[PDB]
Amino acid sequence: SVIRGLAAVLRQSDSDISAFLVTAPRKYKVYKIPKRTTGFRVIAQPAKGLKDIQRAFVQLYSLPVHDASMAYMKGKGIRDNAAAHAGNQYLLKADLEDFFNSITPAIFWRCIEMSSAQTPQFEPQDKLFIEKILFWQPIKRRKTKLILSVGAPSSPVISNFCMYEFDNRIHAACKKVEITYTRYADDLTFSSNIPDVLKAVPSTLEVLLKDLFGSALRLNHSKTVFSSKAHNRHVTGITINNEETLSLGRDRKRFIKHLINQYKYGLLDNEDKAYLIGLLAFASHIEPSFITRMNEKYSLELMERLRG
Amino acid sequence: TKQYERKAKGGNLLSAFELYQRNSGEWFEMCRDYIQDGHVDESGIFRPDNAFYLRRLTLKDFRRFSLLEIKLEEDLTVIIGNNGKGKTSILYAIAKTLSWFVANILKEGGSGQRLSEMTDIKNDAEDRYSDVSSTFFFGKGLKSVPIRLSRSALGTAERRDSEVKPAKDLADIWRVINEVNTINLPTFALYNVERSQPFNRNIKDNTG
Amino acid sequence: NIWVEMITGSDLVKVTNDGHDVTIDQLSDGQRVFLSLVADLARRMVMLNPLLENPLEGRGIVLIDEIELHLHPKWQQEVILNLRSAFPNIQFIITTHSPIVLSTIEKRCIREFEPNDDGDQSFLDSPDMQTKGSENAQILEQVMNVHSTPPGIAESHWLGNFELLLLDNSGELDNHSQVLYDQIKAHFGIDSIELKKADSLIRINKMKNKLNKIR
Amino acid sequence: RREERFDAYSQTLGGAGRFDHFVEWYIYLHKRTVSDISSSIKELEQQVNDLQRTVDGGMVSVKSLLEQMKFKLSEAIERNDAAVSSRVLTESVQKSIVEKAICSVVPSISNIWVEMITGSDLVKVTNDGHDVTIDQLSDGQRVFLSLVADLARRMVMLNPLLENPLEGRGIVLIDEIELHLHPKWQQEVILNLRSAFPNIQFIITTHSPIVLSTIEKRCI
Amino acid sequence: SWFVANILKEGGSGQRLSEMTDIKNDAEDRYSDVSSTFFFGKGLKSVPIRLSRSALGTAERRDSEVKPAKDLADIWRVINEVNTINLPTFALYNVERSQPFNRNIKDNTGRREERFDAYSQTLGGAGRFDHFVEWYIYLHKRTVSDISSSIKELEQQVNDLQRTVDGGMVSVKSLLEQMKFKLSEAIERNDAAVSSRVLTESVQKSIVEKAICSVVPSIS
RNA sequence: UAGUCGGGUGAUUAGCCAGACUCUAACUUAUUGAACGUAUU
Ligand SMILES: Nc1ncnc2c1ncn2[C@@H]1O[C@H](COP(=O)(O)OP(=O)(O)O)[C@@H](O)[C@H]1O
Ligand SMILES: [Mg+2]
Repeated sequence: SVIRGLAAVLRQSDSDISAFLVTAPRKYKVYKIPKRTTGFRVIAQPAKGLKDIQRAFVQLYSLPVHDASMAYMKGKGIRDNAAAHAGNQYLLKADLEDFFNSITPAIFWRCIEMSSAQTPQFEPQDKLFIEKILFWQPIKRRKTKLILSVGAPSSPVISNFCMYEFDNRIHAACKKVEITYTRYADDLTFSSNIPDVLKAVPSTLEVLLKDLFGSALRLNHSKTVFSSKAHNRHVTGITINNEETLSLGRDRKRFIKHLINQYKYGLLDNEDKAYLIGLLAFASHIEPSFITRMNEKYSLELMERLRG
Repeated sequence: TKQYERKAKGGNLLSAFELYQRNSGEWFEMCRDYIQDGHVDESGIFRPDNAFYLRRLTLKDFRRFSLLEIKLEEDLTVIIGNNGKGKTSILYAIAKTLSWFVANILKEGGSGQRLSEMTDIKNDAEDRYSDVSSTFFFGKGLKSVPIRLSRSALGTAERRDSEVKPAKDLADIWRVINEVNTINLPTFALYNVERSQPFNRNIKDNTG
Repeated sequence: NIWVEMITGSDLVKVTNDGHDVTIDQLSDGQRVFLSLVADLARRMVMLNPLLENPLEGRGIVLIDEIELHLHPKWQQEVILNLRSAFPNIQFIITTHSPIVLSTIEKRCIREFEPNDDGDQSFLDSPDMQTKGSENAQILEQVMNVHSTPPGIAESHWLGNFELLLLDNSGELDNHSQVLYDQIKAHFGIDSIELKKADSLIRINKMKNKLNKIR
Repeated sequence: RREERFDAYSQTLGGAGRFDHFVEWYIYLHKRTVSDISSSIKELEQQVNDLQRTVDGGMVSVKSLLEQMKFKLSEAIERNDAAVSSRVLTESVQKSIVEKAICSVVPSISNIWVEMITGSDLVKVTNDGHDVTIDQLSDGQRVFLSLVADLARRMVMLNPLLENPLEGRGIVLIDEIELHLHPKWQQEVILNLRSAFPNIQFIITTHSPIVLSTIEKRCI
Repeated sequence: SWFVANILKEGGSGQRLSEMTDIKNDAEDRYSDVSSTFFFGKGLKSVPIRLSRSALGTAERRDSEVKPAKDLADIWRVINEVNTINLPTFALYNVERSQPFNRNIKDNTGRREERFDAYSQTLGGAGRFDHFVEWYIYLHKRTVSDISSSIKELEQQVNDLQRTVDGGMVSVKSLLEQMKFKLSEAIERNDAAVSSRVLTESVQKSIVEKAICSVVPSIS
């Protein structure tokens, strides 16, 4: 049935879809992307044919996603995530270990079975094809190790779905004690105006993770961080200032000013110019007031010329 | 790369070093000045511009501890308690972490020490592994150097990996910069109760 | 002072210890062990900091377990101060059982286990009392959770018992209170703080009783 | 060699004790408590009798084995007799005495026993409410355990005729009694030692005012 | 040493160069290399190996390159495991070989009879003449004895013991099981000896005797 | 005091100035994929 649906969407024969899916878990290109400091991240991207199938699958089957999930959501993002916490003085951040690569077919099917919201029902015969669509086989020799890859177009949707019940429970629990909760992929954020309530959250998280996923998904305890208005606070790369407003942060703002000054004297190369323009668009989205101030500091004429 | 150039010019040590390694002047001098620059205070004591110290330690299922977090002072931290509260365990955990810096200052890809699979895992821990997590600070250009030492109990089929690459990355900077132009190097030492020994002038080490 | 002699035909390190020239082998265990710590550390710092005017101002992390090991109380009052002055940029992480050592350290530097922990405590904290400059007996009780007088010794309770007897007999020395007084005098001595306290109790209680009778 | 009575004088004045010898001796005692020699003698007697019947039945090939088993039996009886002849405390009682001494004197230790784990014999302790191996104990706990264990072993070996062998005579020298001890333990250590070993002359050195608060000035 | 280690054990390690003594004191590059090329027939004309060591604190580490030696040694080891082959001899005889003879010779535990004892201390510098003497005496004892007579004798003893257990003496069952195990071990050793395609002890002895008398002029 | 937030100035990622904050307590991250912003259409 999944096959028939996909074939219809992709205007292909049932036979050619089925044939393609036989070795779909191995149809990934693996490459490295540089980290910002030192080192590399390893990425696995599906082949084009498989990407098309994955996109079709996601289109055909709507899986539930909690409102606290901020990542990969239409009409939401990092600004909304940060804004949810901007009014609260105390902040907690937690992170999940090897989030995408921890999600296996077993976890996926368990989540389908457990799901409190309405899930699509799949015929047992379709389950094998679904696994081949959604999960990557990193080790050629080991046919039994299938995992989600961050590089696959379906992986955002599946990962958000797998966290649906988790998000339901923890959101409800937090609301009772006046804690704001959001999740951006593997990044969990908690905030509150009440002192000494966020201390209990990490223990609560560990229990819930064990309950729902056993030992498959775990907290990265090294990445659990408490903060307050005494210290720097950021959420998904957005600074929350002490006036409870979203900010790019002083250092980034000063860097942008530096680049504008360089441009003013014709010292910016084309690459740096392009970089500056891109970054100003982001600045306009996060902190529009900053753009106004730059217009005042640098002459509207200069800035308009730059943004042409 | 242009991204590394921007970070390096912003004062990031690791980016400056990466640029030095790929183009092998400017970047070398940035790295060397980061390590060597400092001033003499009012009391006549030299103070490095970029301090090096252990910020935070976390112990998970390690010996008596199920999960424990400790924030350390930059200058002096004193741990107190009754016998068997885990004071010596804490210093042991730190010493093993520091062994990764020492090994990599001595040799590229040197191996530091490991947690014991026989003794260091908490006896009644349901997960059968231990983690020792540390963050070090090295000035505002390298605010966080995270290390994790891990070990699974003897017998257990799943084996938990250590994460030591940040230690190696920093120790590489010290080692490589020193080889080109001499710099001052950090001292790491443990003095446990084993320091009380009988003396022997007659026994001499003919080893190095 | 410390120096090398070779004139006997074997290389000997000598020290001036308490005004007497001795070999390292002649030092007490306490002196030797402490000398060893400092000598070793100083050697390493000199070798690793060739470009500093004062190589002992180099960077590093030093861990010391049981800093008071083999030290008399007199030395315990100096050891942390001396180390910090000689090695001003080292991060020291130390363990101790000594209230005398704690009397020389700020409360912010101290990390203390909760008294009935059992290894599930999540974060360590500093004591509530300021330790630096405080009396050792206060540190014993307020930080180390130990009585300043040994509770397992009967004589430690005699003054308390004496006071209770005095209060039972409207402040007058009865036969029983006199016996205990004599025991306190005999045990602690005529010039003891304990006897002075007993004397004080007698004086105050007699005067209180006289006031009560006037009323 | 650890079962020989005069092993109690081995390296007695060397300064460290021999805690290794204690562990060996204690495991030995445990094995003998789980299996007494008399049943082994009875079993050996039965085996010798069975082998003698086979030799009497015409199987001359097993005569060499019979002679070996008779030798083993004679040796077992002799050991039993020597043990009997030495008027020595039973191995069970010896074990119990030492265990009680350790538990009474060492505050953190409530129990000590020998486990067969996997292949080999291991001494375990209940320390601060938790079961641990000796190599898991803190240095303070281990050092003090070692002192008491060693002393109790030697006293048991040297005083076989006393109801309580720890009430024997002797002279014990201890340098820095407070070594590795928290103040709380320093307040109990002299009382515990004198209670466990009432007839020993103790000559000790200390730096601790807390220890001194428990001792009469005449002893100082 | 790298060939010997890998013939004995998969992933065996040979000896490494010393940072202290093997590196030239005034080496500009601050590392040392020992490079060797071996030949093994026209099929493997070049087997390169390099032992390397760098000074402490150098910017780059110099590692050894030993994989070709290990690969070749692995072929010898694996093929030999399936079907016995002849193996290469490696030996060093330094001036240390001049040393006096211990007249007292050790009791045969039976390490000397094992084939890969031939690689024991082979590159140490002195040989092991003591091992020769032990091995040679062992060979003599086996030549004068019959082999399988112990098995036949053990077979007879197990048969006699089986008859006793069948006759109602259940107490000797433990002894029967022990003897059956000994018999099985003896057969297995015999079979392993049979399986290992080793020369008879008599022949081995003769070969060595001839060699010694041929090479050493004064010895007839 | 320290650390943090950041309005301004400053051929400007620095420095300097002004104002503020303080649950024991941020460490700025990752693409070609996904989503968001801008451009192109
Ligand atoms: N693997 C383990 N599991 C459980 N408890 C352990 C383990 N290892 C050690 N312990 C316990 O931890 C304590 C060790 O104390 P230690 O670290 O030496 O502390 P201290 O120096 O304060 O005496 C003892 O209470 C010992 O029984
Ligand atoms: Mg992009």
